[PDB]
Amino acid sequence: MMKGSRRTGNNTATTLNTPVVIHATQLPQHVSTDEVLQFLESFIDEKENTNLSSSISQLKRIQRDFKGLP
Amino acid sequence: NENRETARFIKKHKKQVTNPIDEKNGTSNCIVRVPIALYVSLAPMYLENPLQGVMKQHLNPLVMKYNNKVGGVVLGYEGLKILDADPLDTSEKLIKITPDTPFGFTWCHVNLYVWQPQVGDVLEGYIFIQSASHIGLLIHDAFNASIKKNNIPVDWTFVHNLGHWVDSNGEPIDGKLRFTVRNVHTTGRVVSVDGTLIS
Amino acid sequence: PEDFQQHEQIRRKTLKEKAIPKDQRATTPYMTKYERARILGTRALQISMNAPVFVDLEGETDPLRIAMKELAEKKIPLVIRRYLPDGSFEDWSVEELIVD
Amino acid sequence: SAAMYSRFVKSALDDLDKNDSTQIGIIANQVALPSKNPERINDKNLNILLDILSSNINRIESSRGTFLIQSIINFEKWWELPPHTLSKYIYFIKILCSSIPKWWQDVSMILVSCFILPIKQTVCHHDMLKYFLRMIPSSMGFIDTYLAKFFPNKNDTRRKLVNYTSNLLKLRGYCSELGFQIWSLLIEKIISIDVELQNELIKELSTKLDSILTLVSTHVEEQVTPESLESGEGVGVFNTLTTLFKTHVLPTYYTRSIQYIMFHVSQQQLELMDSFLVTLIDISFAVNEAAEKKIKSLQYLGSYIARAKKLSRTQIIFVASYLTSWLNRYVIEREEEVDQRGGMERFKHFYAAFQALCYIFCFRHNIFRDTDGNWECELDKFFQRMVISKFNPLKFCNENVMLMFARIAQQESVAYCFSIIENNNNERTRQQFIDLQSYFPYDPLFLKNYKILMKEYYIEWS
Amino acid sequence: TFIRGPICGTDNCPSRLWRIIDGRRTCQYGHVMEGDVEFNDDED
Amino acid sequence: MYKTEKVDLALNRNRGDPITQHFGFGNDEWPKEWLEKLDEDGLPYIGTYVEEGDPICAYFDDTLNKTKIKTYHSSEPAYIEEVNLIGDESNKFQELQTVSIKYRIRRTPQIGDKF
Amino acid sequence: TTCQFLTKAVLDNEREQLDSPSARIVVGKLNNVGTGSFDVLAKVPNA
Amino acid sequence: EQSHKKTKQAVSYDEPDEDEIETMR
Amino acid sequence: ISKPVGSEITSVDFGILTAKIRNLSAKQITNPTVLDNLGHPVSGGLYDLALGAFLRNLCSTCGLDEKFCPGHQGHIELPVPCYNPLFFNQLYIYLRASCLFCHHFRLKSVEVHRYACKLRLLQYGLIDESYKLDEITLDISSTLLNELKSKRSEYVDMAIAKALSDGRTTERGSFTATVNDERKKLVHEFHKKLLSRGKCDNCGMFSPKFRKDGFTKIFETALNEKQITNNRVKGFIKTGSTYILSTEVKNILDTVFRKEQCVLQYVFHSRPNLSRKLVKADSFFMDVLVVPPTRFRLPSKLGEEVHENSQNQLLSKVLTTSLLIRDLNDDLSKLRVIFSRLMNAFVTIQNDVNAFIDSTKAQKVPIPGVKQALEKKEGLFRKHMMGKRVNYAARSVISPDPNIETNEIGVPPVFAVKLTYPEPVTAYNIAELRQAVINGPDKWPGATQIQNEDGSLVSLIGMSVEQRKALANQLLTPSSNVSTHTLNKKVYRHIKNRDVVLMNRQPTLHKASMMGHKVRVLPNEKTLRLHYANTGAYNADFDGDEMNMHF
Amino acid sequence: DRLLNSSDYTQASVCRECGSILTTQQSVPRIGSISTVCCRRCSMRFEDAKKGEKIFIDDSQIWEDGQGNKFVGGNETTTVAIPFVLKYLDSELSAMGIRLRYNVEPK
Repeated sequence: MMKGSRRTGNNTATTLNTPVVIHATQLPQHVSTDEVLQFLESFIDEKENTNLSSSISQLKRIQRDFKGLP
Repeated sequence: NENRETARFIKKHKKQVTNPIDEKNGTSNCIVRVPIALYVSLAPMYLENPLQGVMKQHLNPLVMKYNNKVGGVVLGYEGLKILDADPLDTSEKLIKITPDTPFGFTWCHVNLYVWQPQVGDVLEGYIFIQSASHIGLLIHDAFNASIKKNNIPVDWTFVHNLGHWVDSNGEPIDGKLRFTVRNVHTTGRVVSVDGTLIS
Repeated sequence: PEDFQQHEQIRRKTLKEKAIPKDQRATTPYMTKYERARILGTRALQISMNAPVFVDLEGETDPLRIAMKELAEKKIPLVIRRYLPDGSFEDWSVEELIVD
Repeated sequence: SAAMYSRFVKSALDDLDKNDSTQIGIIANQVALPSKNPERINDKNLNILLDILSSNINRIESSRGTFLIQSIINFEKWWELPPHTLSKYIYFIKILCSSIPKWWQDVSMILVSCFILPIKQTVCHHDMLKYFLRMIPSSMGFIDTYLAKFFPNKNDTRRKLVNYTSNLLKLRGYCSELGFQIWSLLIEKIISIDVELQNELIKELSTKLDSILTLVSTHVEEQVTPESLESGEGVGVFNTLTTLFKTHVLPTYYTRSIQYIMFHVSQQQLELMDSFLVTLIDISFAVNEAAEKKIKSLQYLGSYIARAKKLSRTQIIFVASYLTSWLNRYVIEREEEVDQRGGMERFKHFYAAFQALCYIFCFRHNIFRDTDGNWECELDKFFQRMVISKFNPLKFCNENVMLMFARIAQQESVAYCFSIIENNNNERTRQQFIDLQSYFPYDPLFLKNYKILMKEYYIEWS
Repeated sequence: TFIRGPICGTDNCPSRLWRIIDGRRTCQYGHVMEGDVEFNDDED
Repeated sequence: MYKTEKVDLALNRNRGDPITQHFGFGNDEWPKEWLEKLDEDGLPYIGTYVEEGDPICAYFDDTLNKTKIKTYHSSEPAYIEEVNLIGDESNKFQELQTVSIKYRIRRTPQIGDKF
Repeated sequence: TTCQFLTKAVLDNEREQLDSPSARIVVGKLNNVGTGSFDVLAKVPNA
Repeated sequence: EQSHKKTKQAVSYDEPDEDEIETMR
Repeated sequence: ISKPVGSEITSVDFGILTAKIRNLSAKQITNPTVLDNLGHPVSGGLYDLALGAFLRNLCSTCGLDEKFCPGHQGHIELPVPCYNPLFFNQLYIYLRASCLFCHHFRLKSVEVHRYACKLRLLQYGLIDESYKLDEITLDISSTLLNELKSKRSEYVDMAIAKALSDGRTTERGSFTATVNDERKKLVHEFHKKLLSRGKCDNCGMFSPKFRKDGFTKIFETALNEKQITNNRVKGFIKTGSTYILSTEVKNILDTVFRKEQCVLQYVFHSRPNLSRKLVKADSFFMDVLVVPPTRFRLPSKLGEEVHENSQNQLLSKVLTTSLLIRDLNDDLSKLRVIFSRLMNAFVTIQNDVNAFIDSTKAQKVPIPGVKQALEKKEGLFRKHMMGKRVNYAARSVISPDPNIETNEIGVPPVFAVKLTYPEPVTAYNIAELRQAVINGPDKWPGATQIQNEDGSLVSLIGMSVEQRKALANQLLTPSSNVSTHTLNKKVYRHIKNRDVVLMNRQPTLHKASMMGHKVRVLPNEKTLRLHYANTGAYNADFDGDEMNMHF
Repeated sequence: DRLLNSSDYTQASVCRECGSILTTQQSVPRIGSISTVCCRRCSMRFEDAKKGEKIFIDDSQIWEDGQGNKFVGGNETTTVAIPFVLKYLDSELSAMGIRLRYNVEPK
């Protein structure tokens, strides 16, 4: 049978793709409103000094999120 | 013998921080920053550029997705700092090569701005569509909730013209709408949100 | 929560109590045939995975002999951790070691 | 019939309350027949069974109620239905995948897979797939994987490919936000066809490319255009081919007939003819490269100029102005380092550049002719030094193009190097250094069909 | 010498079988999918 | 190096199991090009170069209805010097079920052969 | 006498430490006699 | 004797065939 | 090695499985007969499809095919516990030190506390303070025993917190060879004293002796008239060698292990016990076997016929008895004759599972139980773990040659077209890998198959000169997945003149009998070919010797 | 390279909580979702949904077998590199009622 064997071509859930273990080190602190603006406005310019540019406009779909024309 | 084993069942499903109903708009606040610690690889092609080499392999495939270890939807990060394996701060940090491979593993702290819905929240999203089956929403331009019929107040009907909604106002209603949150889903690659329109 | 953090801070206090500091290192200044056969091993397994190279490689396709060309000219970014048997260690570099 | 078949399905609709699921696999089997299987459901009951579920919705989301949704997904040939049924079945999927945003995992597998079918057949699929991408912006990530799976195999028919490559560029035309994973998906899989003919030079993989690469050149002309290149998405097209050029198509040894696309794009405006060539210098003169790319880029540059009909007649000059500037920035340092203990293979970067500079003059020399007949920075003193320099670059370049040089410089009076090429009697890592110097990337296309387009942008051997 | 069975996967070929050295079997287009060890075992 | 090899089919029966598998071909398929190496009744032409993989007899059974063959199994290719047809002792109408075949493996002095 | 040495190790409830090479190979860990008696750590130059 | 031992190195003895095994059994 | 492993194993903790196999495995087994008609395995018997896929089915638990399921376990519900034939040496001794009337040990509760409180010290890295506990020894009142052990236990609480505040121990304790020496000496003397005694000495209330056989029956001896007089004047103020049902030993032992938890807390634990997992009676009895996965239990063959499996024949008799110890229960439920077979059933059901594990403890040559495949040079642990067979290796007859280097080995072209090696493609070795893949697996500097980025392989055997050249020009084409931007294409080249190979004469006494050479491929030859001067280190003579060339 | 990397060289899945091997299982998903590895003796089944006021499952622990039972918990497995014969050794010792609690430490 094939569909149990083409899982090995579809999944690709490697250790290069995911970290081994993520642990929260502290309890989550609810942020305010304006710093979510003040984060995301500075988050977009990260890799913008390749791929990741289908996701850059996904990151630039985060751009419009609070000040555009929804 | 039914006390000492329940210390790890409830305490794990006791989800740690709730969502406060703040901002005096009625809405509950779900965007939240949590510091964490990862454990990632670092490929030898990035062994000169360890900043990009962790952002591109383990963080960039994690943004705008659900994560089962923090409970939220990862919106972003700032503060990716590799812990040095030399307990000397400095710029020439060192990590440990594995024995069987040329890949090195290391610890990293980061601050993930997760988006954290639970039941009992108060959320608002733009109405995407509406039928006599549900009302589809756009929570913050990207998330979809869908209040189905058996949780709608059953006063409110639906006129067909693909049609428009009939409330007690009798209005084809616009985007912005308040509801209350039922079981948030985790199942598909798409994060389904589910809610109720009872008040 | 912090039962990871209480589990973490103990380790980094443990890992700091075993690094013998650099002014107090007390092992050989030599590359004792076992660093040398493994530093050349692992570095040759980095050039096969597109590590950045820092020498005028002269048509030398052989991935092992490229690392020897950087070993005799001291361009290797490695650090040897030599475990003394209680768990303590001395993080020698590759520059400060002296080859045979 | 319609007064009876409409409450007929209400039995199996209420068979979830009875929790038996008895008449489910009678109804849901009956719709799951193919078109040839003659007892399948008709258009009249299809209007019946759909509209019961579009208003009674809460009672299908069951482990036994899951099956009939799959049969709606397995309902083939819905893109051919009558429009009172078509718009009723288009409307159903918009309320199936919106009450539950878990089925768009499942349904869109069919929508990408049907794109083998031609463009006037598939106007309605992208009508919906644009609408759900607009619905769920975090749904690019798994339709990312679907386009990689359902690109056709190389040995499929051309109608499965050139309709698909048009049913794929159609998607980018209303979503540039995907963008990069489109050109990466084609160009990587163009080379899967393209490189399999330079080993052969049967006609199967000939015309597979002349349908695709015709269509890509036409579909890119719709985007390399001053309505876009100055104000639209042509910047997003050119800068996603440029970072696709130097990543994919440059480290392919010996691939004919793909670098014509970047030739066909970077030829429409003087902005693009002076952005690409100031980019290709940046590869070919930095220390940040492995030397085998710096050989190939200059080798790519040398047969670019003399094999391009549409450039300006001062864009020719600045390339050769810099390319003579580097060879005389070269004079101070490595022209007395020759006679030390080493080899002539130290200067691989030099001779391949001077080869590529000689190929400028071989088929573009009269542009360098000024009013009088003098040359740019006295090329009977620049070349006439490097003819008799301490490298003998007449010997270490290609034998063919150096033969063309003296058999032109005889009849042009710039050099007299036929004596020195004759002066190589007794003295005359090498085999893979021949093979770069004979790789002219802009040879004429042997394929009979696309040069009809390139009969206007290209200089021949004449 | 060919012995017939089901078709192959990979969305390439329906090819049939032939044997390889002593522990497995291939096809003529090379595709081998898992579940083939002959139930390799002992004697006595 | 001469080398012989019994072939018998009366080893998977009782005293009175009715005769099931016969030498020679049958029907109901094509015997796939075996007449390069085999003769008409499930025997090889004596003097034929075989290797491993080649069929050496075509026994046709009657429960399975199939023209089955068996393989010369060694690493060195050979020839055939004799193929006997062994008689039977019990009666005068039971068919042949026992065939011995004399091979031959030539051995030149290769590198390593001890004198 | 393998399971002779197991019963007086099971009833010891013993943490095997995986450092003798006849035990370290059984879990497949890198042998610590020679080139496994130290660990190689890579120094990334930039931040 | 160095034929079957050359097919597999099994040049030991099953029994001890020695005086030192008396307190060993 | 393009797939790096993350987490590793540092330390293996032993332990005894509980009665909580029910939580992990809900695949309990009732049917003894497995291979039904039409060639199928039964659902519920020993070859269930919930114990992994079997003969091209789906696993009822994994849902995967034949070779992607790991396999699953299952439990066989015995009606009663039956004592484990490994641990019978350490329950028979704990039965002989026992009394059913005081439910303590026969030794005194100050003698028993004296040995246990030493064993608390000897699970820390201290032996000097262990022999200082015998410095406190001062018709004995209850005032000398509320107060003596109040001082001994005080001293150990002083000594550990002294040592733990020092670096002489950790929280996880210190355990070295000499401390292990000083620990087994007490326990072998602790099990010297408690085994032989006259009475329980909390009282006069004592129990009569016990008596075993070859790991099957337990016989409680009756009493002599010397001692009927004792228990009737102290406990209040048929024949010998009777059979005892096994579940009453479970009532003996578990009332001991909760009275004397504390002494047996330190006997069965050599590290300091942190999580205080208590010593119980499931450490010695077995309510359930586990059932190994079907993949680990497959038939063999003789001639053409695939014969009977060896594990299941041992595990049929245990399960056919499980019905017949249950079918016979209904007759005694219906109210003699039937006691003599139910009690015959309990004797054989212990001897059933005793046949299952250790074949030397049950009735030409019997079937090897699970210990029997583990204890010799032959068997498992010395043969398939210390002595693993390898991939990528060859052997031949060797031959002499002076005309090569002394540090070389001359290799035939038969071996030069077989042994591959993964060469990752990069910017410098692409030129000697094109000429590899252009040649392919018949021209000597060639390649047999190439690995793509995803992990899939592409063979090169069937192709021709064009398709290889089509694919030999696509090596440094990166692919458009996000996971595999790093993992470059490993070409499997043939071995060449620059690889290094190992050599191995088979009696390998000294370390110079397995050295490393460089490879020189020689055409027109058939044997491995070595220089003369490297016969000093093997003492192999060039007339019929075999050398295993590992790579 | 002669007792792991060419003998068997498997990457099995090991639960980090219980430290076993044979109690892991790659689950059966809803076919829209994606299968994953789960530990069995660390998880208790969905019938035991027993309830600061309530313990409603966040669905990131619910996973269902090849039969139809649903289990809660039993995650935090990872991929280590054992020799494959070690997996055989556990089942030969699990038949003796004896477990091997692998302390897979980097967490």
